[PDB]
Amino acid sequence: HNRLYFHSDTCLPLRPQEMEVDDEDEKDPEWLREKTITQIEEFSDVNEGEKEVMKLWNLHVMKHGFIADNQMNHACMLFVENYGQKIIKKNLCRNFMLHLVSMHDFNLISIMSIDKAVTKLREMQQKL
Amino acid sequence: EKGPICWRKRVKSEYMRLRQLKRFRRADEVKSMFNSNRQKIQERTEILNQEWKQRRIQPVHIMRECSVTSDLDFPKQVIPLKTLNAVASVPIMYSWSPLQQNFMVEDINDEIFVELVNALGQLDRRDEKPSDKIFEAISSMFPDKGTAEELKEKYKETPNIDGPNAKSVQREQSLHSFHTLFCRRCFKYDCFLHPFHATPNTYKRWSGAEASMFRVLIGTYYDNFCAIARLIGTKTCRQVYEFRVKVYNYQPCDHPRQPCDNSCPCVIAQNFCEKFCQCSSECQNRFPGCRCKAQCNTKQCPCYLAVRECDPDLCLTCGAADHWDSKNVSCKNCSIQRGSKKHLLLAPSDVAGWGIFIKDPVQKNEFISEYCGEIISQDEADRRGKVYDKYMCSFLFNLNNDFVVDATRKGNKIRFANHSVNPNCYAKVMMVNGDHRIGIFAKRAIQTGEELFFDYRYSQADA
Amino acid sequence: FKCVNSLKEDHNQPLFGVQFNWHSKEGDPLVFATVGSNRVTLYECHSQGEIRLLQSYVDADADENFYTCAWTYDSNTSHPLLAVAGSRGIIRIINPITMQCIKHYVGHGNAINELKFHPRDPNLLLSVSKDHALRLWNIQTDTLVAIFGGVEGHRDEVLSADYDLLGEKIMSCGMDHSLKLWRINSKRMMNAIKESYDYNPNKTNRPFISQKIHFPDFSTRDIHRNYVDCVRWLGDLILSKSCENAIVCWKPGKMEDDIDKIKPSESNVTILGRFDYSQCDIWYMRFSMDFWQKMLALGNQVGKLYVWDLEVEDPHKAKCTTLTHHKCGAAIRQTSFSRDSSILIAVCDDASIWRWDRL
Ligand SMILES: COc1cc(C)[nH]c(=O)c1CN1CCc2c(Cl)cc([C@H](OC)C3COC3)c(Cl)c2C1=O
Ligand SMILES: [Zn+2]
Ligand SMILES: [Zn+2]
Ligand SMILES: [Zn+2]
Ligand SMILES: [Zn+2]
Ligand SMILES: [Zn+2]
Ligand SMILES: [Zn+2]
Ligand SMILES: [Zn+2]
Repeated sequence: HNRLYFHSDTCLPLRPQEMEVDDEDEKDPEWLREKTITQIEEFSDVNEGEKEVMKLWNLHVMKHGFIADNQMNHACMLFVENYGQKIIKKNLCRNFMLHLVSMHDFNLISIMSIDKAVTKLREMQQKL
Repeated sequence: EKGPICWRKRVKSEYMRLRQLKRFRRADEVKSMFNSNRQKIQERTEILNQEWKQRRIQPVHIMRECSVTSDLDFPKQVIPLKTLNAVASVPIMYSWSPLQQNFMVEDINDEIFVELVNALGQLDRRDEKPSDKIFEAISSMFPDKGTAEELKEKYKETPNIDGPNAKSVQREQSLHSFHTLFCRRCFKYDCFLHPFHATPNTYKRWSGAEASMFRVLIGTYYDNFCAIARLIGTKTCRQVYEFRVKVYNYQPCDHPRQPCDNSCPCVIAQNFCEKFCQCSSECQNRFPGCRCKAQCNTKQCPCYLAVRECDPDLCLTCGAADHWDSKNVSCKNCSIQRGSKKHLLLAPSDVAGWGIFIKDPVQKNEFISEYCGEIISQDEADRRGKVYDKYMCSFLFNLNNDFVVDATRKGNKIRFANHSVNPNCYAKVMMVNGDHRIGIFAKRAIQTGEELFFDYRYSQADA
Repeated sequence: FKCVNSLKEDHNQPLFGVQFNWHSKEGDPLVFATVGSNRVTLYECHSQGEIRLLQSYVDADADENFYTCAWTYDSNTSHPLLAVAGSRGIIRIINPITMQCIKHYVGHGNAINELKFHPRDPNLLLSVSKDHALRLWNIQTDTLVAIFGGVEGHRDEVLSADYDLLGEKIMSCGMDHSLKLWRINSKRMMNAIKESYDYNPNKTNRPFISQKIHFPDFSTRDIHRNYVDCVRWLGDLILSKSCENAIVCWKPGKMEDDIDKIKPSESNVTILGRFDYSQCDIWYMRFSMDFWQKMLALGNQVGKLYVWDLEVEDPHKAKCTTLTHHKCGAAIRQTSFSRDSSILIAVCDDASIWRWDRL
């Protein structure tokens, strides 16, 4: 408002065209994403199959920042909508399924989703 | 059969042979690569040198005073000393990574052994003109690499299901990775906040591909094989039916068939049970939530009074559990969990160093930002604190008895708020869906552009 | 090599940097530059050992202390350009043809230990800093192309870095004992470079978006057991030194692994051999190479100057000659060959410059 300001990520001086967009609306900052999937790969103990589902989920959760249990049903429906093409093309359809049954053991989702999700996936595969 | 002393000598001889062998076949690899690397040198050096030919760069010429002397009797030279016009520098800053939530951080080879064993073996064969005296001789020259036993063992020397190698497996073994690596608390695998792996009770409420998926799905669907059919995909009501026949940090408690009394970890830590605990849904020590209709920022509301944010799974009525797409909601007590921080600006402080300025007016007691960083143990803080003292300077802040948050390597902008005993901000540690987090609040109304300060001393007193 | 002159700059401060101008046109006199105290000095080399003083600049600020400098050129003007920087974390581009400080970049959050220009693009400046990060600048368009540091960057001061011959990858080293590879021929990086030349401040309300590379394409803490203060490429092999009195030749991966197929999780290194010398266990002492990368030269804390011939088989047989002189007894901070190798300049703690000639 009467002072020279600086970008916090580069310390370069912030010019008049302004502090408009925040340099930290990074709900999921880039490096956290890579850091997460790098850590999954470092596991010698876990499939190549169940990893590629874990990575995708994590990236998905981090992008929307779900924080309630009451959001997990919508999260899984969102997951397949947005990620289903990948799950199919990379041949991860069963592992995904182990993910939904797990998510169910953790009491986060209902049985009605744990297949309403498997339904919309297949529904998508045929679309190819 | 042929003498222990004899064999030990052979051990010593073959090993010394092999070694010396690898040594040469390895001096050559080096030699090979030094050469075929130097071919690369000249190959790419030419490329540059040619790109250099195609240029006509200007020669440099000559011009308060400066001189240079010679220690080999050459005549001293004197030339004009031009001044470079001043340029202002910005305060010191060490590299750091952006965070919007806290991040936890914790505090004779085998190749040759086998060749030697084999080489020793072939002598035992040529002898008669994986033996047992051989391993005892090797353990005698290498008592360290293991005993006669361990060496016989060392010598001889996680499914996937979507693949070509799926097995028929237990259901709690196809699910194993998902069950141990999943955080019920933040819905992510191998999460960045929660070290203690998930409680055992928290994850309980024909080819490999088909058989395994069968046992997994019955543990969830049980006997409705109609559905188990739909999901296993390529089987049927029948076929399935037939296959069948043939202040302390919070940590979820799990003490099966036993009440949360004075032996309970939560009760001893003086913490409430949360929705994450594996205890009676009727547990007396669980925190209820609040039935407020809005606001939630006065001692009237039990959450605010308890110094907790509202829980989006218990506070059904105030607004905390809805409108996920907005950050401004009916409820005024969930700014941290939704990360509804205020715009902050970075500039050199008017006191020293770097400071942080608020971009828009904020009201007394209003949330400004969470103070984020690495979560480390009291032990790691000790180590780190020795290093930090060299700098007369530190950004560790206690979270509770167990953890410190350190904005040194990771954090968000509010870490540029300077210290003062006359602050316009204060720090309050809230319980937030089972995590202690640090929120920074305005202590008085604050206007556009004002520099932010809070009193570090209160953080520094986990006295 | 024979010693043919010795100089002394009046300021009496350590000279940390010397660099010949490998852009000098064939025919033009050999020029080199020196930095130390708060000054930058240019010299012309002639025969029978005459080193002629050409130019000297002093920073307006008494407390600036320059550690490094590097030569580039301006594509359009064909002028030489000299970048210098040191403890105030500030880069100045000097135009010796004009006696102007034409550009300057504030940004690094502490001192700048090294400065390197890209082998094929005159406008790309790598700066390495005590703030724990390196930065790539595009000096044509005044933009910060990338910051190499973060969650898997250096945990401590960065002391050195070097481009490889063709300009595809950077290798860096520092006080956390670490050496790290940063590829700049990735689609991301080449896109960021292209993007940087496009950035027009006058046609936008938003700043240029600098890459934040938090992750090296390879990192090892396993070559040296202390701070690492000089690294250079010899081919696709790396040459690097700590204070354990050796220069170590090594490559990432196993002996047969290809630098370009090496994977950022690779945990192997292979040590090809090393060059031995003595009395160089104080830090910030830098070895230099030929343009044609035929020979390598390192200076001592007591004034001995080592020169190796790299057109050999092994480090074992690496032919080593030791230049030495009754009058030279200070710590040699850095060395520099002329583009052609006829001349070798070394500079010292005592403000002195030693010229050695070849043949
Ligand atoms: C959080 O940063 C702030 C905060 C405020 C309010 N004001 C500021 O100016 C800065 C910038 N700053 C100041 C100087 C500085 C030193 Cl001297 C030492 C360290 C660290 O020690 C605490 C070393 C340990 O390795 C780096 C750091 Cl991390 C810094 C640093 O970043
Ligand atoms: Zn977690
Ligand atoms: Zn309990
Ligand atoms: Zn409990
Ligand atoms: Zn309980
Ligand atoms: Zn309330
Ligand atoms: Zn509530
Ligand atoms: Zn509320």
